[PDB]
Amino acid sequence: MRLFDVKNEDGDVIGHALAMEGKVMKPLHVKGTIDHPVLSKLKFTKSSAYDMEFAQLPVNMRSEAFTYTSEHPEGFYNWHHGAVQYSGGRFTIPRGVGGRGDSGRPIMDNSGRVVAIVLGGADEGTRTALSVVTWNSKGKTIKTTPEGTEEW
Repeated sequence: MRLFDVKNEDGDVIGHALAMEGKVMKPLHVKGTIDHPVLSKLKFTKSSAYDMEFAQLPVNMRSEAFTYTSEHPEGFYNWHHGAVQYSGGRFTIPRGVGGRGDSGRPIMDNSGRVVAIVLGGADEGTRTALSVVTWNSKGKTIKTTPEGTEEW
């Protein structure tokens, strides 16, 4: 398992945490408990500048973890709800698809590698532009956020 639910007290899924490159990562804005006995007990380092927090995965979950890539050429990508378009510096999905609870979900290329983590989105034009976290070829973290983004 490399994707885990983040839940509130009533067991409602409010976001997601993911296992990637030796770390468990989740949007900082999602205040809930990761639905896993070990992951919910780890010490997380916060990074409010990129709306995220992480902890080191136990060595045994490392094999199960997602791989990340800075390679995100223009085109179409994959995510839980279908296709995600990457065009003109923007990841977009159809209107009426994403919403609260989808933060923490990865966007993946066809090889299954993660190219971005969803934080929220904003309706722009006839579609919805996504606020996301990525890392460039230099390993630099980048949070890209459309104006009037709603946290998911």
